[PDB]
Amino acid sequence: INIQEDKLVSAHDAEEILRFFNCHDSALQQEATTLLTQEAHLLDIQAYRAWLEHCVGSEVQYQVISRELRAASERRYKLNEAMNVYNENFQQLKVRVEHQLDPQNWGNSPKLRFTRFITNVQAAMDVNDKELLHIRSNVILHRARRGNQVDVFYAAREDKWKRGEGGVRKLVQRFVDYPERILQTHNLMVFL
Amino acid sequence: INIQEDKLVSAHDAEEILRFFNCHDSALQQEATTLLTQEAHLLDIQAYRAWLEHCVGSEVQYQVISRELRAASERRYKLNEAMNVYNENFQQLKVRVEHQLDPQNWGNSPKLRFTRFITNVQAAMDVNDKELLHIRSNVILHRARRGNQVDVFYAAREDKWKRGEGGVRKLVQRFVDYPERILQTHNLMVFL
Amino acid sequence: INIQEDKLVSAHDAEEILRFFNCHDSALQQEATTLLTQEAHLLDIQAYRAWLEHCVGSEVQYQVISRELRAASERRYKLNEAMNVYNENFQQLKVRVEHQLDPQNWGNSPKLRFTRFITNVQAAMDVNDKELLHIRSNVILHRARRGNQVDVFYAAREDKWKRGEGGVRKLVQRFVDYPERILQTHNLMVFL
Amino acid sequence: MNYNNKILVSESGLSQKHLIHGDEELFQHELKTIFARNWLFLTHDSLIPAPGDYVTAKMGIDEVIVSRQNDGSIRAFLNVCRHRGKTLVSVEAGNAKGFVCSYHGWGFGSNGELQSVPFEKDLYGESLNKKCLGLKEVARVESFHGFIYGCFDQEAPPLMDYLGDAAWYLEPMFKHSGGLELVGPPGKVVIKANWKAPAENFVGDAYHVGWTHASSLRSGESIFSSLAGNAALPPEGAGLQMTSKYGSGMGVLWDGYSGVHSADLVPELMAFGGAKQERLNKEIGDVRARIYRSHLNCTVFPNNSMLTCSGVFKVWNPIDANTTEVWTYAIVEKDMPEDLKRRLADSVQRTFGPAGFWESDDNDNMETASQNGKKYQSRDSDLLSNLGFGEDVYGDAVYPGVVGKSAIGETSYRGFYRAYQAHVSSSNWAEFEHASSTWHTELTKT
Amino acid sequence: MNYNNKILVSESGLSQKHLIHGDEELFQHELKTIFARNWLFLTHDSLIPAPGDYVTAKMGIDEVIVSRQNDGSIRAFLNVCRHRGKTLVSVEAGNAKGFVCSYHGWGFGSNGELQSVPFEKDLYGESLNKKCLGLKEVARVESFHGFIYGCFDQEAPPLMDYLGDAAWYLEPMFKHSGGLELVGPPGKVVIKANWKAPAENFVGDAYHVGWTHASSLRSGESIFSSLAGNAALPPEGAGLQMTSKYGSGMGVLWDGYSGVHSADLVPELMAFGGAKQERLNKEIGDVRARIYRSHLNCTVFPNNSMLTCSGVFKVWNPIDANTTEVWTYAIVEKDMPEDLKRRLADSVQRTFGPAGFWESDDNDNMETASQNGKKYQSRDSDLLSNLGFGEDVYGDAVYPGVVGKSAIGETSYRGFYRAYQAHVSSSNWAEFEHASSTWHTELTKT
Amino acid sequence: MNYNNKILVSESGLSQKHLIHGDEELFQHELKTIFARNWLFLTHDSLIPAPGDYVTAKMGIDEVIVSRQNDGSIRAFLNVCRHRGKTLVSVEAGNAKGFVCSYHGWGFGSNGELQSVPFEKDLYGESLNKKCLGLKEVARVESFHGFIYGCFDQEAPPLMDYLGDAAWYLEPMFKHSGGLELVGPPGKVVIKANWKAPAENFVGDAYHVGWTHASSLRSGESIFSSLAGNAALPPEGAGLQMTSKYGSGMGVLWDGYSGVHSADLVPELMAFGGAKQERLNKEIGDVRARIYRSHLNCTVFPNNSMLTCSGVFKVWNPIDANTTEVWTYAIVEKDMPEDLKRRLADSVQRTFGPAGFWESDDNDNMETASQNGKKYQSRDSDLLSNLGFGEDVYGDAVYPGVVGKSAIGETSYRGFYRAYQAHVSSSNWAEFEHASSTWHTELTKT
Ligand SMILES: c1ccc2c(c1)CCC2
Ligand SMILES: c1ccc2c(c1)CCC2
Ligand SMILES: c1ccc2c(c1)CCC2
Ligand code: FES
Ligand code: FES
Ligand code: FES
Ligand SMILES: [Fe+3]
Ligand SMILES: [Fe+3]
Ligand SMILES: [Fe+3]
Repeated sequence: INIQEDKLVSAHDAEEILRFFNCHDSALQQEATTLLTQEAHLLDIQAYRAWLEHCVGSEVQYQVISRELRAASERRYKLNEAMNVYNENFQQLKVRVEHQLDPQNWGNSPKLRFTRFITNVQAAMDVNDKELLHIRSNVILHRARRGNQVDVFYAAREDKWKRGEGGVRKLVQRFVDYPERILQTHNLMVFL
Repeated sequence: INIQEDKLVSAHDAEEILRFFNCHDSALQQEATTLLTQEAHLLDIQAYRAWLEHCVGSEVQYQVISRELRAASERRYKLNEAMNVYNENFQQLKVRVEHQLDPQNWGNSPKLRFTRFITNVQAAMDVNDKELLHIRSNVILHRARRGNQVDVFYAAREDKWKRGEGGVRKLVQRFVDYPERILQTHNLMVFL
Repeated sequence: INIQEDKLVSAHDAEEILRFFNCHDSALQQEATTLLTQEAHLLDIQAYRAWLEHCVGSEVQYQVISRELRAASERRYKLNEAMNVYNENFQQLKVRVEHQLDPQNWGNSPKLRFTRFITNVQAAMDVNDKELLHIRSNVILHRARRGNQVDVFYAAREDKWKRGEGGVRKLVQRFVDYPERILQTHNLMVFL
Repeated sequence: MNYNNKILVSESGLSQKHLIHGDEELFQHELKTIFARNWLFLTHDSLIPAPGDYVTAKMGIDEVIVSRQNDGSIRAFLNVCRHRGKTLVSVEAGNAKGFVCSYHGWGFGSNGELQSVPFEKDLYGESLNKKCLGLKEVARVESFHGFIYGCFDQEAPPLMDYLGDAAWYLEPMFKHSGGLELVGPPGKVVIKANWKAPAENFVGDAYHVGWTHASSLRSGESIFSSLAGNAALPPEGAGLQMTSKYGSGMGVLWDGYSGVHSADLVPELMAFGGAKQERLNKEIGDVRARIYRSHLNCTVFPNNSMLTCSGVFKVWNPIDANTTEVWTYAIVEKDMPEDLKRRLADSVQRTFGPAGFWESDDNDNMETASQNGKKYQSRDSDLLSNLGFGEDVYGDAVYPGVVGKSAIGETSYRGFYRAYQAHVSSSNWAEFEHASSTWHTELTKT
Repeated sequence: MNYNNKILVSESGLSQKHLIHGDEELFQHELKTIFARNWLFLTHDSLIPAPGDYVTAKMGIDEVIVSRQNDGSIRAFLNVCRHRGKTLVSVEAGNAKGFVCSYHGWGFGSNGELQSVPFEKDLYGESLNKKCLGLKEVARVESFHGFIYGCFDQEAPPLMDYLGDAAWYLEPMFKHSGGLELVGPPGKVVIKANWKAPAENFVGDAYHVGWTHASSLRSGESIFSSLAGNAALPPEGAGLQMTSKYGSGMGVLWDGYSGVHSADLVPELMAFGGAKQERLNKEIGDVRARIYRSHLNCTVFPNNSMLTCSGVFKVWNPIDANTTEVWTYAIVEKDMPEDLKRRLADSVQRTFGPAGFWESDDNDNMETASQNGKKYQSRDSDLLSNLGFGEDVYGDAVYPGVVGKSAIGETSYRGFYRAYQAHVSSSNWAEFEHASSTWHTELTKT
Repeated sequence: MNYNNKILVSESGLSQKHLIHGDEELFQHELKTIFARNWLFLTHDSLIPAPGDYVTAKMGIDEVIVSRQNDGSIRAFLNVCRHRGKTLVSVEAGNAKGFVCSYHGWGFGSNGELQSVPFEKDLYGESLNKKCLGLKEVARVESFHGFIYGCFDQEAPPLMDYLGDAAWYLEPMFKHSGGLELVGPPGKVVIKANWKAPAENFVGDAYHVGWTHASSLRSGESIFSSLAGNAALPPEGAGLQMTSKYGSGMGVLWDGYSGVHSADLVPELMAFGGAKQERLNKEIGDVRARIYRSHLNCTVFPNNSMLTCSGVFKVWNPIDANTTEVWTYAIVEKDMPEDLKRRLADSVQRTFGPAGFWESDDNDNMETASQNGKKYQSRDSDLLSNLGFGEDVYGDAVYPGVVGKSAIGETSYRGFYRAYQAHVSSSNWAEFEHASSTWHTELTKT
């Protein structure tokens, strides 16, 4: 990719493509698929503590941004381009997990139903840190509650995973640039 | 998973996770993916007889339930927790297939259009029965008809598959706990 | 499949099934998955020139049809059964790519957001042409723009891919029979 | 539209303006003159048998909490907090001594009373009159052999009187069989039809069965199967149709005890119903014992329908003129073996539930007929219900109500729509009664 | 709103209240005064050429069945069963001698007659008057050189008179070319715009092309390409605009026979049109032969539009004030080589179909202009159509109608909206005529 | 409904008809009498600091462009082209000297003037009066310490007067702190609630916090945490409530400077606010310096709310009676260290943004309370706001406005709804004033 020619492509997106187009290891894509499928399973059954214990690194940054709509030709206005829907460290994720599990979280009765669909998995080891695994994947997340409320979320996830305690690979960074500017899902209270 | 700590997790869901987190066979996940992709292809082109012949075991239980919404803290009310949207043996599936193929099924003209998306495939052999294959997968099912009717279904499927005639692996149990309590799809007249 | 017995199955669909049910090469399905995941990534970040250069063969036919709704029992009316939403050669795809990249394409500011989900990948080498790879896959395509516009497309894709310059496998035919007759997505201005 | 003058249903119920299935202003008017006025199905004893047991139910577009009281009675209340109007209960069923609002924590008893207010002493002192702040109660709640109905209008006739001549037909199965149980939970699906489309279909539409359900009849092997594709008309004396003053009606298909149930249940059912019929001959007479084991397709006006013997039990919950939320339960006879009850309940859902293959045959019929009621050139068009007109009787020595002595006709449509029009044009029950003083004469003209 | 008094379109069509693109009550009023009153496009001979061939079409929000009769004529009927109102035909095209309803099996002929009723003898006896139960027929169905239009109002002017002065411009391509064929099936897409937004755009909007379609002009290489980004104004005498009494109008871009077609079709088309023009000079004169191979952007009032030469044929089917279902066909000249017809049809869809890159340039324009018509501060605001006002003529020796002798202006908007306002404020055709007796004088003022 | 006579809010604001949260006709009426009449939040200086900077904002259902002029002032214009009504600007923020329409290319200045029209000379000649074709301008635009509000009604009181007695409470944080900055961009989420549900909640609802937010209080560890599950009532003198003539009001929780912020920010914040308070004692007195570092839950009538100290800033943008688009910004003190501003902004979104775990606790409360307002049996029911009635004062020597000297009550609901009812029943500001001449007396009765 040459972003002078491919006018619509951001520098960041071009950087990320480069990471996967190079060395391709089929075995790594396999491991990555297993890792994400198991993570999604834990989340779907609302095993949030198990998710934290098995899938989330102590040094995690879990970030979902919402980017302000600007002109494609904009080059002068330079104020904050995005806000953080999520920008959580491990302790902040733990707070959210406790909020989910609290028996006075009235919104969780009757019990919610989650179904996640993970696709387009790509994996590549980092150049500098041979212990850092880059994983890209897309998610459709279906949340149903209270008879007729149905919210479907769509996103691409840029992850970094690294082996932690026990040699278990855990999430150390997730970055999502949420594609819908105005949410039509009541909230974004789901772990993408 | 410890369901005393992970308060939102059902005993059943915790049991099912245990099945896949243990022994992981990449080859089995491969076979399972092929099996489900071929099944979904047969269903999508409405080859319902071929589906029965190639994918469905004579001893099948094909079950989709709808669970009544109850309080998360409910512990006294003990009446029937769910109803069966489907709970079919092979003969009952055959009846439904004949109903689909009948030239006086007016709702099938003009011809329906189905597209299925199968993801999150997991596979593990049963502990006791070394011939019983557990397969878990999620489905998005898109049904379009009559110009502007569009219904999208979302579900997780807990399957058991076993080798039948010819050594062909066939479905002997499918269980779906449908995540939306009130259907907004006109009906659930699709094979999930 | 016997389409005299399986009444709902078209001759074309039965032909296509036959292609994949036979020889199964796990390695080929792997390559196909990589090929489609990379293509979808290039499209999602709107690297349309890179898509043409890396993914699209000079001899391409890129076709999406919309089929008129007819009676299942119809056998006399024989006028044009479908129209072409797309039926593009390489030069025509290039025109569409230039239209996307033009800085006076007002509809592309603010920048669109695309997310693609590719599933159900199947691959088989052609019988006659050992250099022609048949790939089947399904796509969910999510397009978000202008705060609250959200359009989701669903389709099955019948592809032929062949090695081109550099030995890189490129798309030489894509065929989609779009499943919704009346589009509820404002337009079909997306590369499925 | 002036509902006092507008002829929406012609004399004798012979036709109805197609707009009735599509007009949103009329739908809003029905909330007042149909749903807030008439008896609506809530639940069954079998679903709330113990003190504290409750379910939620719709009454029109309103939601109510229906609760078993300590004294064994049932009371129903709007599912709306008396403080700032939040929905009190978010589940479908359970057991509780009360309900606490998740907004500011007001606590209401199972009896609807405001029992507790957080920090009442510190905040309200003695000024909050909790006695006047009980949940808004459904005025009338009555039982028909375990089946519980509610009515917002204190002026309504008792449920038994409201059933009128239909009660006589229901009693052999509802009472003399030893009693029915409702098997929950119900299936729940939204269809894009007016509530009246399925209500009219179940009340009096035998004509559609052979053609609409041709595929279900052919592939299922049920006892009504000879009808598939209109290959065969039922013989003379195969059944009858009836209707009543307050709009309820049904068709009767003689002896059809296995109903829509596929061949796998036919022998067992035909044996069971026949055996009970032989006992009932001695208690209620041959005709009524026969009615017990005869298939009744019934609508209890306005929006509760059933197929006895098949065991299908429906609520057509109104959402708007082209949207209805369909609730489907199974009814079983209490003294059936438990394994048979279980298989019967599954079979009810298999045929008429969310994935009911029979019910699916009806979708396009009810949805398009409803949606066409909005189309400009059809609003003022006339839906026809004249089949069998001029051959109905009243006051028959054996079969009560307005009766058509044939299995297939539109007798029950006419009575349904006569009552509908009388309500829509009336401001209260007294006016309905005045508008209905010659109800059977109007139906049996010519 | 009082439609007899409310000024929705100002004198001479100079402005319109923005609410007209957003007001749902007005949309409902248009169903009566626009769509039930005027001629609406149904189909082409080429799509139903043989006896028994039929298609479905919308007329306003109504759906009709349009059928070739055995005698070679075409009749159209509401797609609604005369019994309980179910939609009769669920497909878009086919061949049949009749249509059977899937509800109770009533059988209607291709001629709309009720031909069969299941078990009529046993059920209805001799009492069913089938002669009075034919499908509701579209009163008027007429052809303009193979293009079939319908009208629900028996009082309408003949289609030819209704086209008024626009007919003269259409005839060289529609008649003297040897005839056109419509290539189906159409693309079908829903847009969130009022039907009037695309109708007005096609009737008279050349001004938008260089700016709206800058990207399509630049990347496609079509013959109108010099316009891209308003880089170049068309020269004087590049074209004209016209409008007519009953609201139809068009722009004329001289010589633009290859239209929006990308460079890959330009030489072949410019050769073909030029060759036919040389033959036509001798038959219809130089001016009209030139018009044949000139690009016409036309709306046939109210909601049928086209680009001749480009071959784009559109129906803007109304759903509600901010929802329109766009049907897109291709028109080709019958005597074109088949391979050229095929490539032309694909090119029409490529540019203006569901994935038409030109048509996509228009989406935000039409959707937001329509949706802003609902916004509080814009409802009473004035949409402007004054460009070229005071320079239009009527009764010109060469070019008929109200004509602006320039390629870019708003002449055709003014005539479109003058007719629109005359219909909205009138109860019938006689009132429209009275309101239109000085139509051209009003348009050519100042 | 007759808005001149209908009692939607009872005397002294003691109750409101539940229909106010659900009635679409009333929603349409509010567009005129609430949103087109009152001051609505647009933006902050910090978001458009330089000449040419602009943002888009909603005012009611209308969209406006808000632009920094070269002279340093701010002007706002409808985001609608003066030609054919297309939406001019499709982005949320930027910098430009003007805006060009993508339809026909008309160019408007940042000052709203029509500056250029493509090919004006050739097309319009000298006939286009561009001076009369400027964008429709928002009549009134004023600033409260950098916070920019707009009003369509030229007759409105100045923004400062409109804030009335609420201004005194806001000034220590908005003015005496050295000034606030608004951190963008905002989160944006649609909820299925009436705009009044969150507006009333933020204006005066401390009662709900312990119960609604029990889980957020328990798991977050914020300073208000003792309230979780109503385990503990705040002590006497923990705070107060106030309301004002034009409807704005707030609660005051003494000393709660770290607000809803989780324990990770509590020490840093409590140190920062305390230090500034010590400086402010000498400038504005002990009471007002204390107010600076006290948590204010405020609604600026009608639909702008905030939590000072927590730093939550909300716009409840109306869509229809059961649909609201929630905009969430963070407010920070300009002289805070940049790293603290960044963490504070993230914490505002963490608690009250699109994935705000606190805000999520409120969803069902606001959505169901709103939706129940449409249900037939609840439309005419009374929402209660009588807590603390008979104990409010006016004209207090220390705390201005109508004041309840307790942390938890419904004082601010009463003032909010008193002003709401006065506007809904009035045709203009003069009528509102006449309806409000005894506003405080009405609120302090009994
Ligand atoms: C007999 C049998 C089945 C049904 C009816 C009558 C009416 C609806 C369904
Ligand atoms: C010339 C060329 C193209 C078009 C017009 C005029 C009006 C709509 C599209
Ligand atoms: C104190 C603290 C938090 C909140 C309030 C009051 C009203 C809304 C949210
Ligand atoms: S709304 Fe129920 S306690 Fe306040
Ligand atoms: S509705 Fe068509 S036959 Fe009855
Ligand atoms: S609508 Fe803006 S220039 Fe025409
Ligand atoms: Fe039926
Ligand atoms: Fe255009
Ligand atoms: Fe809250």
